[PDB]
Amino acid sequence: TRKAVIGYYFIPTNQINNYTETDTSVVPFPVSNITPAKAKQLTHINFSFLDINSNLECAWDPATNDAKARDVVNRLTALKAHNPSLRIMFSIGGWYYSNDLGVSHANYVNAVKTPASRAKFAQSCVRIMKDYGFDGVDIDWQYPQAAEVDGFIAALQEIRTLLNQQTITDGRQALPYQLTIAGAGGAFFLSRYYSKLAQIVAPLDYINLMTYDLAGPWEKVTNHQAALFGDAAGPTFYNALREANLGWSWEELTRAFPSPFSLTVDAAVQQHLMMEGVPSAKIVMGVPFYGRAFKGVSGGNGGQYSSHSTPGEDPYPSTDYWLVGCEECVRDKDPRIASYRQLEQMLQGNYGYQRLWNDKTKTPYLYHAQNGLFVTYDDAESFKYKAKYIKQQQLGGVMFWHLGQDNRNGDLLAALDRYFNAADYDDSQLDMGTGLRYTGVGPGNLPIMTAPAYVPGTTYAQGALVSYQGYVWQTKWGYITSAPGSDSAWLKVGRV
Ligand SMILES: CC(=O)N[C@@H]1[C@@H](O)[C@H](O[C@@H]2O[C@H](CO)[C@@H](O[C@@H]3O[C@H](CO)[C@@H](O[C@@H]4O[C@H](CO)[C@@H](O[C@@H]5O[C@H](CO)[C@@H](O)[C@H](O)[C@H]5NC(C)=O)[C@H](O)[C@H]4NC(C)=O)[C@H](O)[C@H]3NC(C)=O)[C@H](O)[C@H]2NC(C)=O)[C@@H](CO)O[C@H]1O
Repeated sequence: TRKAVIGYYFIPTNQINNYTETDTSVVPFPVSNITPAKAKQLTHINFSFLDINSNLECAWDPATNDAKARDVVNRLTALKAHNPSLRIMFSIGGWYYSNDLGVSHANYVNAVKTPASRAKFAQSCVRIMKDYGFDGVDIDWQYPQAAEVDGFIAALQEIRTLLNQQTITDGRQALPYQLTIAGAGGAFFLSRYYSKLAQIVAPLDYINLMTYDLAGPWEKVTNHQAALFGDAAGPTFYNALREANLGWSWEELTRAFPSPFSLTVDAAVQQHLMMEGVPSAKIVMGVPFYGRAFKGVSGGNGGQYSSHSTPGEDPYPSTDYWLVGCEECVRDKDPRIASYRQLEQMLQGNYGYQRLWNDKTKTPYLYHAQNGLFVTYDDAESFKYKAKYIKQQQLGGVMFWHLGQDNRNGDLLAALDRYFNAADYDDSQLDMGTGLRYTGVGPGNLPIMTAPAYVPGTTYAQGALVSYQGYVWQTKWGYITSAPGSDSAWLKVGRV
């Protein structure tokens, strides 16, 4: 089954409002950049972002010029003419609107509180989708808190129902309306709703893991923002998941959540697979189309794992644009972020950057010896490993933030498409390396194994193995006369 290639596409409100396909100083990446060939490399385009207003319904930003919005959306859905499998989805939320301190945060909390608020919010989603011509809904709330999860779950089940009804009413069985969400890609915030992952994923076609931003100015040691696998020399983190209200036993929590651990794309994907009820096919691995820059680093390991003096304030608080050769950083006023389109130009402008490669994490990085700078980003090369990882783990596909940041020839999107579908590309010999793998194992991804059926009346010694309820169980100590699961002495260690 074809791997999803989900491109979020962000156009700030004032760009909609001054939209033009002829002046990059105003709209850097207009829809015209997406040629028929590019439309064919995508399966989904997630227009970003819509919000949840004070009336607790899905709606465009208050300051949006509706005529221009519809014109831009129409330009996107017109791309469907070149690829019959393409879906233009819209995403609700995003960092700016929904974080704990976001401008619309309370609307998200309220929208999901009661059956009526949920019914009202859900219907507003379907109305917006039909009214503008979208093909599905992506919920990007970062992130409901533990108490808000049950309501959030109910709002998703409500949107699924309305959407499924709409697919029937519109004869869209050839391309059903879809529902997806963007999920945390790191243990830290994933722990808010982790215990109820199965219920959260059930109503979705995909869960887009934001497996990027794993590093940033908020961490004392510079690091790759999307390491595929871990590097023993890099930092490690407390496995917050071991504290989730899972109801598991110490042995289960320990085998499932080693701590500390390496914060990697691999860790997030495995953490999701460990949950019963979360099918690999619904998991989509996000990759970033931009890099993160740190200053005040020390040479030695090319800027990696070093202390730094990068401001963490959001937005950036200064006019000191220290990313050498980064024009894009000046107009957007932040030297800490740079689109891959710009990073590429920085590399060919003799600005003093050296491109390095970490064969453990399988990701590139820039180092500027003269000014002490370090940049972590992804490229066509790191995408090879991630694409193979996706195929190997049988994931749903890849997702990226965001289309508007690729170079003009669209090499990043092209590489992704190439690795999944080009008949002249073969990665059977691509060596995935020795970087650290997340070794956790849980209920949803136990090893297949065999054992003598459990025999009632039998006394089992320590470490004994038996089959029961379609699982293989192992005793934790001796003289076990109880049945598996029917006593704290047995550890479920395998399936079938
Ligand atoms: C005080 C302290 O040190 N606490 C830390 C704690 O901060 C650490 O957790 C990390 O927190 C940071 C925020 O402080 C998290 O950074 C988030 O990460 C989000 C993804 O998980 C990210 O949002 C998504 O990613 C896109 C790219 O960043 C977002 O794009 C942005 O959209 C804006 C409009 O909404 C637009 O204005 C911006 O220009 C745009 N940015 C870019 C690069 O284009 C997108 O909105 C969003 N959705 C999707 C689908 O991609 C946030 O942007 C980002 N915030 C900021 C300000 O950068 C980080 O993820 C947390 N880490 C982890 C592992 O969860 C914590 C652990 O490190 O330690 C504490 O001590």
